[PDB]
Amino acid sequence: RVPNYEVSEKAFLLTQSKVSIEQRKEAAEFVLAKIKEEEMAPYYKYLCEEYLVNNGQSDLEHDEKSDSLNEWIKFDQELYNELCKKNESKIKELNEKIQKLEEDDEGELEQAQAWINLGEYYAQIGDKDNAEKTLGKSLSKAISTGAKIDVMLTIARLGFFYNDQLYVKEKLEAVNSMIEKGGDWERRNRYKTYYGIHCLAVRNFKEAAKLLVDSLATFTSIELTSYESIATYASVTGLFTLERTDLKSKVIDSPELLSLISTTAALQSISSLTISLYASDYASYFPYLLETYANVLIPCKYLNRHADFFVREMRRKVYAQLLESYKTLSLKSMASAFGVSVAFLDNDLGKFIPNKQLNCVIDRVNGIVETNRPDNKNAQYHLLVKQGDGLLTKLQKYGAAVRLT
Amino acid sequence: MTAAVTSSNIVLETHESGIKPYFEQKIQETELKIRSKTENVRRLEAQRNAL
Amino acid sequence: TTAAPLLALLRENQDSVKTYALESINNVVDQLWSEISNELPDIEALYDDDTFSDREMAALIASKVYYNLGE
Amino acid sequence: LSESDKKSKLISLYLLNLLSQNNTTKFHSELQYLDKHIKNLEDDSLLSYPIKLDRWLMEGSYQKAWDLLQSGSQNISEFDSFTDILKSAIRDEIAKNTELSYDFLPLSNIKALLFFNNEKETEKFALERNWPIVNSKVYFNNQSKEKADYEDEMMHEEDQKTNIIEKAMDYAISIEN
Amino acid sequence: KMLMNLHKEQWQSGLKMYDYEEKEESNLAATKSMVKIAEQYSKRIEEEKELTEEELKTRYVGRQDPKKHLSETADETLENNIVSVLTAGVNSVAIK
Amino acid sequence: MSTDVAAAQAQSKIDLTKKKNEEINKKSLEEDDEFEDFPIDTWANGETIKSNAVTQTNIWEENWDDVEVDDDFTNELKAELDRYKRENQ
Amino acid sequence: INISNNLQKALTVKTNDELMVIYISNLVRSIIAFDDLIENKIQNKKIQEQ
Amino acid sequence: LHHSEKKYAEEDQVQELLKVLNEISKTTLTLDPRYIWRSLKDLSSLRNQELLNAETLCFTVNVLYPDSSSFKKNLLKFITSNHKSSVPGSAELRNSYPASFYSVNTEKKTIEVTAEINCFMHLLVQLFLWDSKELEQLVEFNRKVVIPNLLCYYNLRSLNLINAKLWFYIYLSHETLARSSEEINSDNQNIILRSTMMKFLKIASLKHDNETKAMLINLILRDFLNNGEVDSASDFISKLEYPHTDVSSSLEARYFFYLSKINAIQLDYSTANEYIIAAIRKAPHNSKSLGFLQQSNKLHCCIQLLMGDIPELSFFHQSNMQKSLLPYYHLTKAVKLGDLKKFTSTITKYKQLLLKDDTYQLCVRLRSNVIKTGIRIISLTYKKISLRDICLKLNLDSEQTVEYMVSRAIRDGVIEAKINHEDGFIETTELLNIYDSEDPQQVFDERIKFANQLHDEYLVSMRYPEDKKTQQNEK
Amino acid sequence: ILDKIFYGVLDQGNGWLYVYETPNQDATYDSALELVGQLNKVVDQLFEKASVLY
Repeated sequence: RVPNYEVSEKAFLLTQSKVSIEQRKEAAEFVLAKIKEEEMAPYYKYLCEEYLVNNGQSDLEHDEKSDSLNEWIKFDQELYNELCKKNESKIKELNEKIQKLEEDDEGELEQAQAWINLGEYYAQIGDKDNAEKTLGKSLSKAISTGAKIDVMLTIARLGFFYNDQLYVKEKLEAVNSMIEKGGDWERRNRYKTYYGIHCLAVRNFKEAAKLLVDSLATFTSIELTSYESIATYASVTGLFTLERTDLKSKVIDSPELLSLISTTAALQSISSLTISLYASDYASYFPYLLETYANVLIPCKYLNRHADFFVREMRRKVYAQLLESYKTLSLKSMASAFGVSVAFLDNDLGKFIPNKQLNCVIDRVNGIVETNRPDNKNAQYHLLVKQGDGLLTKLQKYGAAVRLT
Repeated sequence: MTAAVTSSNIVLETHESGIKPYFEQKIQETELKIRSKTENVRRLEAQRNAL
Repeated sequence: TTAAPLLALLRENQDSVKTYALESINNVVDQLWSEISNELPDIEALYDDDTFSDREMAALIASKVYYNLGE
Repeated sequence: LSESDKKSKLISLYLLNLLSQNNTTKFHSELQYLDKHIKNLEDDSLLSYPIKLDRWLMEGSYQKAWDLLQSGSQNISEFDSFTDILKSAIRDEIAKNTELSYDFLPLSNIKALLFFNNEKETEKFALERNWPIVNSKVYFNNQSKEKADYEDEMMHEEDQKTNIIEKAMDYAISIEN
Repeated sequence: KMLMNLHKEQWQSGLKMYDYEEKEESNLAATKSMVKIAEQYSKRIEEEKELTEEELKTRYVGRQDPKKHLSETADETLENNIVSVLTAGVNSVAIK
Repeated sequence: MSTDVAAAQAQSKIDLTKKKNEEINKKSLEEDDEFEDFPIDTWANGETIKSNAVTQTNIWEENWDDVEVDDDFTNELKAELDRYKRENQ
Repeated sequence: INISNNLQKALTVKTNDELMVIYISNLVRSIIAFDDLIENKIQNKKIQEQ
Repeated sequence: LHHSEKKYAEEDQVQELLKVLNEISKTTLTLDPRYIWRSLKDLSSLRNQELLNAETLCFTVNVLYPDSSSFKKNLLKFITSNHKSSVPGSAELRNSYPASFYSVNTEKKTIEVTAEINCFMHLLVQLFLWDSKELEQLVEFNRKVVIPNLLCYYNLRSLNLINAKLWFYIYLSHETLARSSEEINSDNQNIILRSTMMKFLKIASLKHDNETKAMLINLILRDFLNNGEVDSASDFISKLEYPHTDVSSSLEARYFFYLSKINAIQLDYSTANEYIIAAIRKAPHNSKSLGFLQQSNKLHCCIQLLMGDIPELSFFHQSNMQKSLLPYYHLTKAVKLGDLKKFTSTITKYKQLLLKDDTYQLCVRLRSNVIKTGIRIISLTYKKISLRDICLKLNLDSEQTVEYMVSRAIRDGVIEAKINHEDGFIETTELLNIYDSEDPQQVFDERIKFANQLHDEYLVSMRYPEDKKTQQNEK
Repeated sequence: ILDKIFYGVLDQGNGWLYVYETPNQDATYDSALELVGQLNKVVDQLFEKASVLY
């Protein structure tokens, strides 16, 4: 249960070259210790494969080379003893015990539940295939709706653990139908927090945000990352999606956020960036931005990959908000407020003009920035012809295949 | 089927073979009408049957 | 090959040069008809001339070109 | 017998001749035909000339195009009979551009652009291209609109414009048939 | 012939129109209403899993058809906007 | 790799004679081999094995961030370079 | 004219959807025709006999 | 052993024989026979290989031969002369059957219905030579025979379907040989190859058959592309006779690919778009077809860019073809950024690859597109900037240089600006609205016409299966 | 401005405040975008009944 998420966070950092040496190896000690301890040794075969030429790459099952800085990739005979030892005791016990629950005379209580028991052991050790098979048998036979959704979450979590998204994707779509059959508002909440994470992995912050505000109030952590983590995640999604006033309601005046305070390095920096956007403070916006890149995006396992997209967007957001409010500005004026030079400003501005968010021309003769606004009825017109053109493609191609038949 | 491996009296045999599909070509341009006819008559007739 | 040299040779003044050129066209009148369609008013011009003495082949070359087009 | 020095010589002249009619379509057709065997075999060593030139015309980089004529001197024989035609065309393409770009310019800046060494030769090309320089200033506010209109007047696609009324009718019959 | 003609200000009327405020209103109402039966329309084709045309209509209420109400409302607003453009576009150029 | 009965799986497609016709005929332009010819020659890029596949052929949708390869180092240097002048005024 | 296009695109789904439904009716009519074809096989032996 | 293989193979062939002979002897069934032939042929070439390579020869042995025994004996002897009851007319298992060619009838030469069958037997043979790559002499010999052999027939519609497929291999084997290695022999036969197709295309219009006609137009458009004769391809397009009446989807798909190439070299880009998109859509999306799609996708970059629309980054990103289209991705990125230096670097490194696909000639022209984009970018950002500053940024030579690029850009209207040389800056004249233009009218017309087009296509198609089930007995 | 109280833009350089009334949007277009979305779902679904055919 609880050991599965916390080990994988740390293990991902072991892969990263973006974290400091100090940090990387703080993590590397935590990993190795709790794999030997809880018998996550089947997953350790995967994980050596996953580090492999990023940092970690001297191994006794993969690539031999000395550009490894990690020793916590490398196998040990201590590790091999651990594997064998634990595996044989536990397995031996659990196979004969389970079998008897299914053997004896009762197939709606005891037989269903025993398959859960096999499933805990496969889920513990991180073998996906053999967890999917056993827990298939429980679902197939008839049981409570509540149990049906709950079992299925564990399978989904195994994808999240491996850092494979297609596997999650298959699972929660199935679960989603069964939610209204049970009529359970508790496990709709637990569904929401899972879907949050799925939307987060792929680039789609729009759904992430709707769910993440929901996950602050309610969720009880069931093989998912802390509420400190979720609170942080809600902040980041909050800025991206929502306009000034909705930023104010949902993030700043959140009873949930206010009551958890700032007790970690990543939450401390993000809460500072939300306030400065809102305050029309511009001096401290660029400093806060650099700190959130290091301390929020990078240590993530979901916004480390979206880092580039995210930092590009906020940079575009701050420039936009000032221009939306101001018909004219000077390059010198705008640049003093932000704390960058005039030259440095002009570049970043002229990069973002063709992307049509900023909507401003910039003169070099007088140094004034004029703010045009061609988005209106004209805007909605470009979108329609474009999406309609696509729809047409779909109609002809599906149509022609069938007419032939 | 027509032959043109052997010919006799200075291509008399195959002179006649050449002009027999060309006589019938007059009739084949009229058959291209009757070949779209088969499709459109059955099309509007089934249309008439639902009405 | 291309039959364009033969058409260029039509333009030259001697009758002798043009009569030879039209015969060369006939070897590949349905077999290389593409250029002849485009430069067709020259062959017709040679028919319309009454001082040209290979009128009869110019009319034939033309005839053939219109047959190949579908006309 | 597909190799001679005069082969390279003539290839260059044929191509110069295609540019000098000012139809780049006959050029690109020839260029795809030349690019196999012929171009590789003879290599570029006078082929270099008509190809770079043509390229400088797609670009609108007449500074390079005009420069090429001058380097023509070194291989001078009968490339001169095309170079004269090419100058008047190079000057023409610029004049076409200058109309839409801006509307009036001082006499010295027009001279510089159209390439003349004397102010008077600039006003002589003005009169041929039907443009009035008065008080040492050209005007396109009148002229550009005038030339486009006489040309744009045609009675074979000016009765075809596709009316608004026509478009409504056209949709209309598609729904019930 | 007397009986077939029933109007006499039919010629005037065919070149009049209403205020254009209520035309814009019909166009908005039409598009927004078709979203609301488009939602049902997706749900309908989840089903169509029951053998027999009649069984389908009785059991899953296949008669209350979303299909019928979209086609008809699209048709109505559509036919109208063909005429509207036709009338208005005639009026400006003909009169002036 | 087949799931359920083969009845459902004959009902969801029977291969077309039309497709047979399309495939072979196209192959004449594809030379002797041109299905694997390009990724054979270039050796599938000359680069580190790693473990991600979100550089090229990502699962999530392609958004343009190919423009800058890393504008985070750049923004750092810009800020710091003004920082000095400002402070020391 | 925008609205006419968007309204017309709705009608492109309607018309296309129906197509699939007919090919369903054709699909059913071949199973039915098979049962008939079996009954008619048997009928032919009677003809020979009598 | 060897005797066993022959009988086992021959039997399999008899089955296939039966199916096709029934169609032609029961009057043409047109679309139907073309479908049957392709499926049988795929099965049969694959068969040919196993159980001896005298599989083709067995079929010739137990059937009448107007001229088929002669060809089969030439082929066999070449590939080592062999005697095992393999000299045609040796084994007899026809036994007075009309099907398998009546005994009595043949002597007299009363039956002469081998012709169509002959086309088909040759047809398997051409394809087996191609898979093997023992084309060479064998292929040239078949080609020799078969030209007087079609002119010995005064063709029928069913036989035109088969000879439309013979014609596919006949063009191709010449290409194969020439593509090994330039030979003096190759040159002589090219001019020959062009002539014969032309000549036969005129006859096949009159007999009135779609397959022979469409196929020949395609082979000849491809002949034109190799020789760089754009003019001969144009007059060819202008012939107009290309039908849509019954033509296969294989022939249309190839047809549109050629069209895209032909327009782009003669400086028309507008009309090349429609076809390069059409050509992807008609082609199917299989692995055995993947190669054709790689060709189309490379072309789609040039065509689109020259017209002045940037093609999807996405389309090339999220393919499997990404490695083939790796140099081409780098073309698209260069244009996007406007960087000259980038585009020049790309085309140097990958030059050998680009030449094979014949995208390279189009790349010389794509140089022009890079430059306009670089200055396009500067105009959108910056309403007023001195042409002095424009020179620094894109690293141009003088003040005259910067003027002449911008001046041409505005003739075509792409930048859309005004240059001021006596106020010392370029000032954008961008209206940049199209909602208060008569332009939307013009867009919506296409969208509406396409939509109605499809409503008719649903209506027409729908009836034909309904009619057939009605003919058949049911309740 | 950002709180949308008077819907204007403050021109800094000429020391003027341009006051504008509420930006209008064509409500008719906005409903057109809602329709197009629904239509895209539906055609995937058409195709799903249309694969039972083959």
